[PDB]
Amino acid sequence: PFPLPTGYFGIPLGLAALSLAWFHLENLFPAARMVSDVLGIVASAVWILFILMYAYKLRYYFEEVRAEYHSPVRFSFIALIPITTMLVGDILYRWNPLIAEVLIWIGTIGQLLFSTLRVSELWQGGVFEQKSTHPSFYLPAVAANFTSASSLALLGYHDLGYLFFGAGMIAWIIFEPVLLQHLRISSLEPQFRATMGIVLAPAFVCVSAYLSINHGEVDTLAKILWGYGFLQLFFLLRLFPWIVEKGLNIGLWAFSFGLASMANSATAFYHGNVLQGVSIFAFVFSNVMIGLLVLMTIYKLTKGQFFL
Amino acid sequence: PFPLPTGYFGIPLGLAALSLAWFHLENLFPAARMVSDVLGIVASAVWILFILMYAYKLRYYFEEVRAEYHSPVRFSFIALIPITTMLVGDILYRWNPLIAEVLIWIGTIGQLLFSTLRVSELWQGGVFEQKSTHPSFYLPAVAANFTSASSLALLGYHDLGYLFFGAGMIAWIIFEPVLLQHLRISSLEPQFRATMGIVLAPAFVCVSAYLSINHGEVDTLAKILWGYGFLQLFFLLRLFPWIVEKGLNIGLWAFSFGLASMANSATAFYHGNVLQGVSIFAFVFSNVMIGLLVLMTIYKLTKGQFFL
Amino acid sequence: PFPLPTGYFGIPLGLAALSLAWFHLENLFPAARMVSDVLGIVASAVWILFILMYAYKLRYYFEEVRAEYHSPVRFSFIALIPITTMLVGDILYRWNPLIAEVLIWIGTIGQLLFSTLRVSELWQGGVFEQKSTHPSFYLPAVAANFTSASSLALLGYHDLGYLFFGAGMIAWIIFEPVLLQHLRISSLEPQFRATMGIVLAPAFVCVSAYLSINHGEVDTLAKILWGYGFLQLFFLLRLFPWIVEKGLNIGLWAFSFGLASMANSATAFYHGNVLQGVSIFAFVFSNVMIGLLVLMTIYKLTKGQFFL
Repeated sequence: PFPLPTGYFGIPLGLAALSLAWFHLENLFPAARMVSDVLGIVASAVWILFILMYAYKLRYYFEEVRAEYHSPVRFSFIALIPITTMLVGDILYRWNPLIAEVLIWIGTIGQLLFSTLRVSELWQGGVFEQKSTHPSFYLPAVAANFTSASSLALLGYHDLGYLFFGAGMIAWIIFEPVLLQHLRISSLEPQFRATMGIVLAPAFVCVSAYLSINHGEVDTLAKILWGYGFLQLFFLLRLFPWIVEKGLNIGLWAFSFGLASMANSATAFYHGNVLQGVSIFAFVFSNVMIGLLVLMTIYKLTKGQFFL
Repeated sequence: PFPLPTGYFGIPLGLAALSLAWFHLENLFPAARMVSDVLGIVASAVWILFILMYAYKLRYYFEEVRAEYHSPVRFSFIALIPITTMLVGDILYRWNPLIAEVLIWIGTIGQLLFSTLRVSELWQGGVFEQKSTHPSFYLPAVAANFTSASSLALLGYHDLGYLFFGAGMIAWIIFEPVLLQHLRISSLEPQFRATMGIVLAPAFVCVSAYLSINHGEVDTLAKILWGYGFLQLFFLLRLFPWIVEKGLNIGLWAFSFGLASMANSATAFYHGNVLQGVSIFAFVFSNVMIGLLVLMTIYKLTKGQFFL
Repeated sequence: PFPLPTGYFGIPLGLAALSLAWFHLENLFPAARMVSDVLGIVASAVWILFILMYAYKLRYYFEEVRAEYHSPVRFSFIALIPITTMLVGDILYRWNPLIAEVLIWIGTIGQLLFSTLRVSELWQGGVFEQKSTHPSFYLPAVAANFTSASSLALLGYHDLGYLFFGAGMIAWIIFEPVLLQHLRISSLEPQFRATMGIVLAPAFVCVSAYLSINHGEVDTLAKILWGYGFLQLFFLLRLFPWIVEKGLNIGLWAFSFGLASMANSATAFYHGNVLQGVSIFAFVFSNVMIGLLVLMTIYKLTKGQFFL
């Protein structure tokens, strides 16, 4: 069993996203920039390591890669590989814009090709099942598009950013209804319950991407997106004891992405002087939660129960 | 069986909402203000009575309250208790702003807490069933958020109003697909058919809330919301003979809310000189329908077919 | 069995829509106007012929008309009759505005009445089944509303156009979730697979209607709509070998509508200097695909495989 679960790519993801959030506090709080760099740096480091390990998985464990790619539920986790890359590229845009652009384009093309080749195959049916409607399905169809849009906007391709952001947003709106209906009816097996954190991502990631493409302007759409994001955040906070029914696990990093985005957009909402108190609370809460996740990850690594 | 069905809270609700609509005609038609007050007054009175009776239900019929709260379908009707309260507070804002603000905040906190504790609990699964997808589910997740947004906007907290309005709008867009699919597939049981009126509420209530948050400015979003609201209104008018297949009943008050909002937004569309003829038609039709509902309720009360 | 399958109305539709697209290149490429006229003319002619045939079907094959109207899946194809009419009227607006207005109003009233009488009937349940969720359901509830909105905007009733466009857009985003879930779960029978082309229509048609109601202004909404439309175009391009698994057929004209709109909106995006390269690519691709469809139709007609 390849010691590298694909979902672990959420570790370099949530950190990387969080780094970007701190990057938006460069002017207001100088130390923030330093902090961001640290996150960025470590995130990049971790990402690179995972990529290497994943490369190994492809060379000597290709049967597992094929099995997960053809699976109707696990394939979505592969979408973490391009997403993180884009985010990592975004980080590297602060030092080497050329390498950042190359990574962003590679990740965008990769995620678009993956979604076209796999998310579109599900329409053929016969492999996807009503029990395969999971939050992780957001990653290829929703999260990847938002990440591509934000990364392209950071490069300056604002129109292409609008295109990718709209694709991701409408895909989110089109998938979430059936996902929530499935959760209400059948809910989710305990071992996938951690992935419920992904349900938090679309509402916030979206606005973050939006706030990255429209030059950080706070308008009605961003406020609406925060409305729904906070609704989902309260819903998941209520369910958190149920999510960890069998105890804490690395899968909780599924939350981090959304939480990270909740920080990112918060910075914008602080810059635009729109709900400054709520923005401060969201930023502090996201940082605290991601710090607790990092501490839990360090404890798991120390105890030796991090790799499967 | 406590003589007080929770759905009866739609009576003080539909009137109260309608009152607010008339309050928007104070400048254009002085007598309108007087009419609004009457509605407001009576609505408030009715609400208070029901609250008292509901308190009785809590003190001496707590088993029924627990049963309805734990039910996957009836719990939604409890959301009428905060909603109505908020609306009543809105009315009181024309006389005592402080009491109105206190009531609005109490109702907003109550509905948010109820949605967090219960609507998010359905994601645990095992109690919600495919046959429990009813229009009444709009009340906790959709109607409550729109009412809170409108009330907060009336108080002046416009940004928090956008947050709540967006939460409600996205929740509506996310729940309506599965609800309409269930209605198409499985025929709603006759005794629940009256609740089909709630399907009319989100399309109009939404825009009303929007028109209360953006200072009554008529833009593309409001026109789109009326587009879908009129589509649903025609759809339900076609189905009305089927909705009352087994005869008229107090449950038809489920329509009133939406109809009331149909009047409210209409006033704004009349002020903005956008579709003045359609605005007049919508206002007159909603007022006539609510008047017929009031006459039917009076007839039921006189005939002793109002209370269980 | 009547010789003109209702779905064949997509032939005069797809051409007609395409004609409108070319009509937007009158100022930039004079020959374009001529080309548009040609298409318009032929489209109109074809439409008229089909109308006559359908009249015949009503006079001497009313049993088949009743069967298709009462069917939960085939009824949607009847919605092509008003839609096409409206489009034909649009074409005639370049020569005789009065006849164009009469046709547009007749088509709008007809499609609205049809959707009210039938699409709202499905809510009763017992006739619509989970296996009856097909892309063709877009035609009465979504495509008709967008076509009516665009036609009314062309006449100058921009507010009524906004109403119809919003109705269509909200119906689209409320139906597509369950449709895509059904496609993922239960697939689609091969003889209906061609109708999956309709899945391409709403993302593009929508924006086209929008770009026809807002005077061709390119804003965030249109770019988002293209984002989703291009996502769907890629998804369907990937599936095209599977869509024609049993071979090419006239049903592929289901694509043309969407493709036609993809050209139409493209012209607007070219005028607004927004993604000019992508606009040119989309226009050329739509024209090439519709030309291939026309060639295939001519080949089928010559070989005698066109009429059933």
